[PDB]
Amino acid sequence: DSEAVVPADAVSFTLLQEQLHSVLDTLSEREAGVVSMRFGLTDGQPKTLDEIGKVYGVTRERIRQIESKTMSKLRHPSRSQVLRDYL
DNA sequence: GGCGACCCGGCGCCCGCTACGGAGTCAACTACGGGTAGGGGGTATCGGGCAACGCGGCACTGAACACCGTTGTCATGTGCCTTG
Repeated sequence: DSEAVVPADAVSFTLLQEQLHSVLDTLSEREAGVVSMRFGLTDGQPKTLDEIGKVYGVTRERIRQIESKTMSKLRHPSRSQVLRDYL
């Protein structure tokens, strides 16, 4: 069957979740939060940049600028060795 | 007319696992009518990229004072020489 949850894949996904969440915890609180909402780690629906700029109280271009800032920071080789292997 | 065999159905099972071949199938027709489903066409709505402002760290503004620190300064005290 195809509907079976392969234990190896499920456990790898859980480990990826934990490692990624730790990596965001390395980032600043606001930066980690905004990138999380932009990619919906907390909830299955990611929020657009303007969509993030309502609960947090930032403007769509301001939140956009920090989204660019988050993507850069997670792109430095520091917080990249761990997540390269998980793909 | 309940016993009785007998008859019959009817059923029930028939050690363990791995490991180990392939495969794949004979007989209507057309007309309509709708409804949906897709196609492009065009349109309101949401999202991403630049100019003006605000900060914020520090930095300069040294300017204006302060902190030691220094050789200015000195009227006023020991030591030798001359005279009582």
